[PDB]
Formats: sequence, structure tokens, C-alpha cells
Amino acid sequence: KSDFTLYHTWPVRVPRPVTEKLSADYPLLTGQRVLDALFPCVQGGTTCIPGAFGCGKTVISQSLSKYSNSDAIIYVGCGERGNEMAEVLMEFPELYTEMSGTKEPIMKRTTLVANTSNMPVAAREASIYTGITLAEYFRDQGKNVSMIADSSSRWAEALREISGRLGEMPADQGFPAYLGAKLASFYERAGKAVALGSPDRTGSVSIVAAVSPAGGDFSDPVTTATLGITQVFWGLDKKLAQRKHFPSINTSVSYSKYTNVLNKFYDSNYPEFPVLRDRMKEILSNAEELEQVVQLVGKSALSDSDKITLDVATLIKEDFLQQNGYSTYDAFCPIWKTFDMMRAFISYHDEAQKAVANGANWSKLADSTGDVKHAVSSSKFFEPSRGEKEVHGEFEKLLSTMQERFAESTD
Amino acid sequence: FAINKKAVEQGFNVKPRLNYNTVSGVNGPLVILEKVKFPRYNEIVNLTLPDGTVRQGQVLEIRGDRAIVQVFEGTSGIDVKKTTVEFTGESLRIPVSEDMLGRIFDGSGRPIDNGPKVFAEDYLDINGSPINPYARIYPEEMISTGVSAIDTMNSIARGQKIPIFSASGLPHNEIAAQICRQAGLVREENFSIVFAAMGVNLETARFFKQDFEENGSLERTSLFLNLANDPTIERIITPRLALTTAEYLAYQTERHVLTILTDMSSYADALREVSAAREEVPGRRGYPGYMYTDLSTIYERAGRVEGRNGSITQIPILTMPNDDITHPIPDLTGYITEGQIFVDRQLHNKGIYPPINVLPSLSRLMKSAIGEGMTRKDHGDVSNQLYAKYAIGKDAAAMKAVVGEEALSIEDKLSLEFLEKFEKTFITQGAYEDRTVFESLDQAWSLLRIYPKEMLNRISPKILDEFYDR
Amino acid sequence: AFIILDEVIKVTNRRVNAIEHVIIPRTENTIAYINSELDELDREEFYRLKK
Repeated sequence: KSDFTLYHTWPVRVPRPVTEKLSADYPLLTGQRVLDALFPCVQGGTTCIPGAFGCGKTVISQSLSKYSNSDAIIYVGCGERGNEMAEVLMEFPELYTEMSGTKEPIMKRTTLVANTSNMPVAAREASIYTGITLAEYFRDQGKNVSMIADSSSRWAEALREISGRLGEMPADQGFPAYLGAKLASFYERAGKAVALGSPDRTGSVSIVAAVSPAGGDFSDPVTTATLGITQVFWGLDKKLAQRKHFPSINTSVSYSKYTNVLNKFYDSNYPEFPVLRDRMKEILSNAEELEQVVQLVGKSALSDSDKITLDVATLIKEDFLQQNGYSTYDAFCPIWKTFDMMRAFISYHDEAQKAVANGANWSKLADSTGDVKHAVSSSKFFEPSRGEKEVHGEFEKLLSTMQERFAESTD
Repeated sequence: FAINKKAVEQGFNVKPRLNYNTVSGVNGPLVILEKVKFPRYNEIVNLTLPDGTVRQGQVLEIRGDRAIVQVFEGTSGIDVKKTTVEFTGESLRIPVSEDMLGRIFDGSGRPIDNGPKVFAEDYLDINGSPINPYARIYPEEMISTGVSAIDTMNSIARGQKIPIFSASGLPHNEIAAQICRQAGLVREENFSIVFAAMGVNLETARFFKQDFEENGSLERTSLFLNLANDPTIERIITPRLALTTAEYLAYQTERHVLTILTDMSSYADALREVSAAREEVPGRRGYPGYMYTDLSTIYERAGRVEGRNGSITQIPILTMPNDDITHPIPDLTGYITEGQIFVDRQLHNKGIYPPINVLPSLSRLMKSAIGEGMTRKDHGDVSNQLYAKYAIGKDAAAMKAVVGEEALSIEDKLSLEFLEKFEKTFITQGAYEDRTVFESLDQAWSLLRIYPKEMLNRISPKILDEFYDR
Repeated sequence: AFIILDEVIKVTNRRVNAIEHVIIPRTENTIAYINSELDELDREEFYRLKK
């Protein structure tokens, strides 16, 4: 009594059944240097990008959709400005990515669900369940997909509006009492898993939300509710955006829980990655602490080591963590290039502290080296796509020349 | 043509309407009817007070046989014995025709220029269906406003929506008048201008009528005025009337329109007032919970279309309560819109016109309009360099006032010199001075001569080598 | 005495300038923010009781 065509339907509020859940242990390569280096994400993990009223929260999503290493993408727009869709459906058919040859269209790999801030309110909720059911479907075919949700706080606003319309007790700032349960049951659909069926294939879903708190505070009930359930978090700063410093991530408040489970991948490929990451984070934190006093003491009682620490921190914040968005050279920094730049910066700082360790004055070294700082600051221009071994040799010889110069310039 | 002759043939029809002399209460600005015989949600009625003065209303809820009507022109004087309603069997519609240009209408869209009625070509609902996103195209153009701070550091592409945040007492009116008087495509001044002012004093209306008259622009414009003493409820209709007129003009006669909304703060206040009359759940600071959607359905009506040539550009003027960018109204206005120009109080106290600071202002579609084929190839990053140097000047000056003038390296001295000149010569300009983008960029380069080439890092070396020496 | 007095006056004036310029306004802004938050909570409590 059953006839099956080439298609079938499915209720949207019932997650599709799966054989068993597994642990995601393969990194998701974004392309952005800061995200890959300090706050990595894993293929099958969640994330938040709390906006701060126009701080380039679309650049991150744009890059993620353009260059992520996923077999499919499902870009969802809930409460979108409406103009953006007109740009994302014009750029893609004019851009290409290569996987088994250069296939000119990227649109062949993407579907879009659009619900602008103008269209009816009640359809905001039904724009994310529809968005994620397709992602689950494509997972069932053993493909690594990734859903890039737009503002999820607008969904909460729609929930509040309808709740108030019916008439019922609000919990916080009007939001209904059951907000905390709607979100969790949505984020819980993410993650790697083994599909249900005979041929024994595997897939994954990796959602990346983006909340839009009122004002700029992270006390919004929407914000404080996702941070309780997510696994990665990427704050955003306003002044950094106002200075044209993109990406505008706040490196002192963001964090990532998928920092150790990637040890297997690093050992397979890049054994010394985590050590360099920790050392750089320590450098930045120390620089922040040291600068915390210069604002009211003046840079008078600063030893040579502190001055070098501040100089290195400024160098890093100006070169390493600025991706300059779109260009021909720094648009998608591969993992190896980021690793080599990381090692070069750490080696520069180490040698600078070594030479001054023996009493040699750093002030003279400042202009005695001269070319070392320019070399490290211009290393970011090395053109990718020129060969993994191509720039590998250049970065190999760069640090050798640097340490030879330091030994010679030790005078 | 036949298609024209059939769209209106349905007009030749007569449909009588009922009169209900049955009211069953009044409360606040609301009125409750009874035994209404198939109400319709969002209808229009015509109250006829016992005095003989007509008013107008709009249903908001309909139960089995009750209709709750809110009245525009207040509710006082109404009686439950002699009043009389009359259901028009329709929503609210505006009579439009391309002869509206050069006339004046009040808050309710009826002439106040001692002229005749509109003698329309068709009636249009003040609301409008959203635009199919698949049928929208992004600007790829640029408007030369003649203001260096607006035409170099930011940019305006026709089809874009840009607010103007300004405190109370600052000359945002003068800036808007200058922009509308002095705007053209970068190599037209044929921008038909619809203008809607809500919650303004008599002096502002007189000033705006004066400025449009001496510049020879009053023959291609259309003004909707809703002064401060007019009924409060009508302030909600006015922007919808103005935008409906603009949409008709642009998308059905192929002409480029530019729209001004004089005071969105008054609109927000009216929304809050009407909401509090009912018992809707409030958002932060008391504003309604759904204000975001209501603002969105006003702003998101600009842009271009695939099969048409018209394009309507918005310049809503908004006033912050206490110079607080974290207030709900600016927050939602800048979440919905794409960029916004900021008028600064601090620069105003020093007699700098236009008192525009550049740090807190943004223009989303700048990166597309600028480039090559329309301006010089340096425009893309000279703005970034100026941004960085201005930001450095700000904190250098801030540091000078704490530690004194002992720890200011040469970098800080150059930054302070740049900060002083960048405000005293570049931002400032006259109230009748044009500035083509070429001249503005030349002046901008002149201000980077202070810095030696070796530390202008944000800028590209190629541009430096070809322009830094000329 | 000249040298010592110069040093002492310099340090004290520097400290006074720092306190005046980058301490008081920060605390004032914090106080204003907290004051606003308290009323924000009061409004919600009032609304619940009204319902």
C-alpha cells in the first residue's frame, strides 16, 4: 500500500532520528587568522557572535560562507536587513571555489532562506526550523554541512510579541518563561553523528548563530541564554570597529571549549601549535596589564622588558590580527601560513628578549635591527595559492636571517 | 490602451453603506460598537458627533459582534445617544496623481494650499506589500552631496537609507536643507523631493517652506505637515502617506525620488502613547515590544527594482533624548538601516559647521560605489588612513591632559597637528560651497603630507609611490 | 631642596590630574547606568502586578 516517489515530507519540530551521536574532533577552517589561531571551532560545534550594533558581523559570516570547507551551506536570514540577500545572491554566481577541479559557481553548493524584517512576524520562527531541517536532511546523506544563522534575537522578539498578544506572564524584559527551552532544543540538533541506514555513512551539522543584544551589553536575556548552551563564543568590540580594525573580535572576553580535543589533529599535523597559541595569549594579556598603569603613571618607570612587551603586542595587534577583509593576498589565510606567521612572531619576540637579556640596550637595537620589524610586518603579504612549499621556504629563511642578524647585531 | 481602460472600469459601481446609531461605551481614545453585521479588521469609519462635526477612526479588534474603534481627532464630546458611525467597507486609501508635485497637504493628506482636490488617477492603500527580495538590485552608484565629511569619509549611493542622528538644538535642519539643495550624481539635480514633517513647531515649517521656495525647488516637491498642535494619533499615518506617494512616483513613473522624515522621535513617542492607551507588554524604557517591526515596515521601502528605473532614497532625521546612542530609538534605527551620519555636539560648541564627527558614523554601501571608473583608485584606503590618524589624535590629546606634555613622542605631536588641521580646514565648510570629490580628495592628500611615507601603513605602497610625491 | 621639591610637586600634580580626568567621570557613568537599571526592573514588577 506504499508508493514512494523521488521526494517526501517531514514535520519541522521533530528532529530527524539518528543512529548515534559522536564527538566532533576535526577543525573547521574559517580562513580568518584570529579565529583559527586563538579560538578554533570544530566540525560539528556551535558558536555565538554577539553583535554590537554594526561591528562587521557580516564580514565573518561572508568569509565563513565563502571559504569554509563544508560540502554544503544553508544561509538563513531572520530579521535580515533585506538588502543583504540582494548582494549574496549576486556575488556567489560570480565567484568560484575548487573541489575536484575549479567549478565556477558556488551557488551550486548553497541554499538560502530569506525572511526580511518587513515580512510577517510569525514567519520568523518558521524560518529557522525550515533552515535546520534541510541541514539535517543533507547530513543524512553523509555530507558535512554548516548552517549560518542570521540574527537569532529577532526570533526571540517575535516570540515575545506573540506571547504578549495572547496575554501571559513575562519572565524577563517581557520574554516568555519558556525561552530558555526553545533555544536549547534548537542548538541540540548540531553535532557529528552516524546516519541511520545500511551503507554506514557519517555526517555533521555546525550551526553558527549571531545574537544582536540591545545596546551593547551582554546582559540581554537572549545573550545570557545562549552562552549557557553554546561551546564557543566570539565577542565583538565597538571602538575597534570605529577604528577600521576588522575583524573586531574582543580577545579578552571570548573563549572556546574546543581547544584541547584538537590535540590529535595538531599532533598529526602541527605539534607545536597550542604552545605558540598559549604564549601569544600570555603576551597579549601581559601587554594589557602593563598598559593598564601607563594611563596614569606615564611610560617612565618601564624597564626594557616591559617596553619590548608593549612593542611586540602593538606589532601583533596591528599585523597578525588584522585581516583587511578583501584583497588578493589576505582573504583566506590557510592554516599553514597562519602557523608560519605565528612561529615567526614568537621567534622575533624571543630573540628580542634574548639580546637585551645580556644587558645590551634595546633602544639602540630598535634602529640597529630596522629591517627585521619590516620583514615580519610584511610577511603577511606572501601570496597564498602559490604552493605550500613555495612560501614555506621563504618563511623558513626569514627567521634564519632574523636570528643571524640578531647574533651579528648583538654588538 | 485596453489594459489602462479596464483597470478603472470597475470604478463605475455604487455601493451603499450602513449607519449604526448604536454605541455602547467610550474609554480613552477608543469607542466600542455593537451589532455590526460582519465587521472587517482595519476598516475606516466616519463618526458624526452630535455637534455635526465629522471625524474618522479605524477598527482594531472584532469579536462576535463588537468593533473597537480608535479615533484620530481625539474622542471628547462623543455621546452614546446622538452620534452616528458609517462603515466605508475598505481600508484607508490615498488619492495619488503625478500632479501632487508642487502642493501642500496636512497630516491627513488633504490640501491646505487653498487649492482644489487631487483629482486622482487611482487610489492606493497606505500600507504596501513587501518587495520580493528576488526582485531587488543593489545600488552601484554615488551621490555627490558636496559635503567633504559626507562625500569622502562616508558615501551615499542612491537607493540607500541613511539616518542623521543629531541632538536637540543642533542645525540638522540646515544640513538637510543643504543636502537636498545640493545633491547630484557624480560625473542631475532632478531629484523629486517628497517631504514629511511630524511633530514640529511653526518656525521649522516656515523655514522649510522658505528654503524650498527661494531655490526654485518648490515646483517639483510635495510637503506633508503635521505640526506640534495637531492631533497626536494622526502622526502615525503621515509617514505612510508620504512613502506611498514616493513609491507611486518612483516605481510607476520612473523618476528618482528623495524622501525626508523630519522627526522620527515624535513618531516613536506617538507609538508609545497609543500603546500605553492599550496594555501591550513594554520593551525597555517603556516603548512597545513590537516597535522594531513597526519601524522596519517604514524604513524598508527604499532601493531599486529590476524592471524599473526609479529609486527612492531616505534621509530620516532622528533626535536622541540625552545624546545617548544606547537609547532604544537610535539602536533599532541603526539596526534596521545601513549606515548613519552623526552630528556632534562637541564640535558645535567650537563653531564648526557642519558639526560632524566621523568616528561614530558609518556607510555600509560605500565599499561598492567607490573604486575605479567613478573616482580615483586611492579613495578606498585614504579614508582608512584618515580614520586611523584621527583616532590616534583623539587618544593623543586625551593623554596630553593627564601626564602633561612629557611622554608625547614625535608621533603624538604629528597626530595632534593633524587632528587640529583636519577639523579647522577639512571638515569645516560654508553653507553654499560645493566640493567635487576630486577637490576633497586633493585636500585629504594635502593633510597626509604631515606624515612621512614610511609609517603610512594602512595605505597601500603603490598609491603612495604614485601620489605621495606629486 | 629645589630638585626634591620639583620632583614632589610634579608627582602630586600628575596624580591630581589623573584622578580628576579619568576617575570621577567613570564612576559617575557607572552610577547613572545602575540608576537606570533599577528603574528598568521596577517597571517590569509594576507591569506584572498590573496584569
